[PDB]
Amino acid sequence: MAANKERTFIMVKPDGVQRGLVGKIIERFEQKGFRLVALKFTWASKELLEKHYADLSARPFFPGLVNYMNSGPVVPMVWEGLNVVKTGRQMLGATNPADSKPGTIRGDFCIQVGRNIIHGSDAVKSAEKEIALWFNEKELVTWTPAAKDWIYE
Amino acid sequence: MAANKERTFIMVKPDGVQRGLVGKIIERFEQKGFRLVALKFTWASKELLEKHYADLSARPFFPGLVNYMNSGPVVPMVWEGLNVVKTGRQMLGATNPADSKPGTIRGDFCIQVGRNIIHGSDAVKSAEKEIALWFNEKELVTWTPAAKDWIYE
Amino acid sequence: AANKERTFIMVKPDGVQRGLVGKIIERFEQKGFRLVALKFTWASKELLEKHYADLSARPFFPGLVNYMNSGPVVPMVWEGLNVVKTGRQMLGATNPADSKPGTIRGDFCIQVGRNIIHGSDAVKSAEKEIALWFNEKELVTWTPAAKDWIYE
Amino acid sequence: MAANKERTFIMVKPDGVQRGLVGKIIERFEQKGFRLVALKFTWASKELLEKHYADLSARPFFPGLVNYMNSGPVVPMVWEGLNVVKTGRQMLGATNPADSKPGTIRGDFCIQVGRNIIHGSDAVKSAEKEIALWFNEKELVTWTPAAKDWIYE
Amino acid sequence: AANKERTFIMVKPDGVQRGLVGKIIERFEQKGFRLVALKFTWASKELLEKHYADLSARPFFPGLVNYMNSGPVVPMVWEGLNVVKTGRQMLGATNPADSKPGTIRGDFCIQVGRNIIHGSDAVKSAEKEIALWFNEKELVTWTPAAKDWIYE
Amino acid sequence: MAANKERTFIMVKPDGVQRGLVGKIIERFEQKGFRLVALKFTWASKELLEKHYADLSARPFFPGLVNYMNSGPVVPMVWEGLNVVKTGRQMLGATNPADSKPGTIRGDFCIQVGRNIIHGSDAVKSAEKEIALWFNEKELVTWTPAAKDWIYE
Repeated sequence: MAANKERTFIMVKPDGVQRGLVGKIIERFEQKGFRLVALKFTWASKELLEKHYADLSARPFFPGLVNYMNSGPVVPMVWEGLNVVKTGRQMLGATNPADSKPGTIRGDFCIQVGRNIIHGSDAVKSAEKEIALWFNEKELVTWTPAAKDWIYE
Repeated sequence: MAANKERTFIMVKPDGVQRGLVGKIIERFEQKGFRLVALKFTWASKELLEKHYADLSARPFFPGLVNYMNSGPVVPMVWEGLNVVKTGRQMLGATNPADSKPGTIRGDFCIQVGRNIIHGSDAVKSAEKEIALWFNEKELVTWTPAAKDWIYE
Repeated sequence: AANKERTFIMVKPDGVQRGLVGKIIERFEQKGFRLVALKFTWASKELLEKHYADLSARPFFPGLVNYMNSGPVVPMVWEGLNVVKTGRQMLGATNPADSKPGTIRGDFCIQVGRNIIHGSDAVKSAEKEIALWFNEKELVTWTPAAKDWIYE
Repeated sequence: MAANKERTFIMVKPDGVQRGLVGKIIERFEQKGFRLVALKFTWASKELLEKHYADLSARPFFPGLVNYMNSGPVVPMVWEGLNVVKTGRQMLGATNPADSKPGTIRGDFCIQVGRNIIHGSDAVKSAEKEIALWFNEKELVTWTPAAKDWIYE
Repeated sequence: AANKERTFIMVKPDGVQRGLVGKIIERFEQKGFRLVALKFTWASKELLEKHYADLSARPFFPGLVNYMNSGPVVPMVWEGLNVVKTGRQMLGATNPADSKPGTIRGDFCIQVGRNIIHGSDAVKSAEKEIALWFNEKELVTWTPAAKDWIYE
Repeated sequence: MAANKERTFIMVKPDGVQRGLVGKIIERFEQKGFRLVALKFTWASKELLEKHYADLSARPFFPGLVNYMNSGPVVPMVWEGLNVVKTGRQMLGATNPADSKPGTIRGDFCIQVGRNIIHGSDAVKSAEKEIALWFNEKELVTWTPAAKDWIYE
């Protein structure tokens, strides 16, 4: 419940892996002061993707979206810190890269919304759901950064 | 006329060359996913510069502008991609660097509007004219990036 | 004189601890701003109370002074056109949660009491801060080779 | 057996995670052209560590080494490519950072051998063993980078 | 004249494809070397056979020519003290497996037939290469503001 | 006399300042894990410079050297850590930048030996003398990095 212990789900999409952006994305979160909680590299099954995108099941683009997200591997992650959900979204930039400003991940590194390299949870509740979908609890690491008292009041 | 095949004219100005920013500027376009079409290094004639800046010929300190832009070599370039004209301008930042936001090229690397290191076309129509002014069609390279299908849907 | 405006920028104890001194300096150098003064020091509470005198009516004032006295800092002076206002823009909003990506605070820190860097908020406060942290002898005058490519 | 499909085990050690080097290390391998095969974030058990370091079981420093490696989380990874084992070791630099040259991971980012931020397999056979210790086969991802034919003859 | 030595450096098709043009240019700029000529072009096999004439006795010559004709390249000329020899050192060993971290090839590529960049191996071959790829009209003469801080 | 508390003198020379390398140089020391102890920006007197370069007073072009080092401001620094004198020199690279390897400071950023951007002490004994020459003891800051126990065993 503690503000500083909020968690979000960030995922490098197949285009982000293909284009060599995994390290650069992780570095953005590390240098900011956010704390890694979970990390893996996986080819997501259509089953998992259909759960992740379940709200979109009736949309005409849904099958193509699932097929695309199943067309190469992804890097799911969990990050922890104060307002990491909303601040994470800020760091990512607008969902449509056209509107993402320079300095943001999407603003610096991609062009078109269907190839927008990265996903971040849009709310605390959706983050909790996404974390539970993509990770089991034993994959979530609890640790204490040496720099903690220089990052947080 | 294909949206993804739009081209813009980007030029490193004499101060950008002098201050060692050519590579950094090209890198920003490459990492974004835009496609290089043309590139050269040249000392622009006053004649060419007067055509490029024709819109300013009846405004203050035109001979001064032309003389300054003829005082050192420049790096004219052509870049291709979806909305590259508008997005290019966004990447450059506001023309006056005090208004340019951090993260942008002008925002990060210069200070004063008459020493603002870079130019980008302001519209599709002016891009077509600028490209034709600074390059011959034989200098425009046709090629296909390996990563194309991870940049564009 | 316009191009000779100066501002006070200081890396805070958390900026030093988290290894951001060079990165911060690099941001001002690459922009075209000119270094005028630089040092590394543990600031006394007496000095810090003067530095933050404008905030003395605020509940967080003693905590700010105590915190800023908990590790060393890197006071600096930078010179150039509109460097106070532009400096503030480069630093980003005082509260990092509101600072945009691309700014120093937006890229490198999270919470306002650990916001890594200070910059003067106006020409007048810059003049005050520069005089507080430095002797005139420590302010170096010189001219960058690139000056005519930065200013007309 | 194919030369280009050789794999090695690279692990960010607890000090490397603590000091915010995970993204930077991954970026070194991505930018080189090597291909990510597996990635995770974990607190290694003493059981696993005693298997990883089994050859050292009789050494007087063994218990302290295991305790230290169990004192914070690590980032185990697998990378694929031509001579990735030996070239990986080259990229890491000498095991003792004192002897690691600038440009290498250890040369750029650490000081003392007991806090030397990273591990890489020292031979193809030891890599195969380490990969099997730290990962299961289902965690190893097979995929094809768009850039493959620009990285390999 | 010593400080006016020139070498030919070219980003190969794999360097262009993998988005390394700016990074390569930046390495020479930050070193203090001076850009003299730059372009982007698809090279003909006729040109490439002349460029690689020294290697015509080798079994890999036709494959090298064909490969170098498979995508566009970025030919360049750089100027400065011992730029041919120092350029080669910056590029790293021709075979990337032998190129050390810190060099262009050591940092950015893996296999010798995909080794991203070419640099002249001697003053004489540089003179030949510069004349092959550029007209004298394309070689720009100018003087960097920082010159006196790079050379005495 | 503690090994880990060794200190060296590092100075950005006038060309390093002029060419905008101060931050980059400091960053290389920070990222390595060395500890900043002292830092200033000053225009060095000929008197001070003659003491610093006393060993060269009977060698060619001494007045020229002194005049050049008095032609622009410098950034004197003190850094602390295990074998920081020797490792510092390794990080700087060979004194003549043509011999300095890529990855080193001189290797990456300069060309000619009399314009070689940086100085580092050549031994523990010369460091002690240089530190005492350029700084007062009151300017040497005592502090403890949060990451110390992840840098040193």
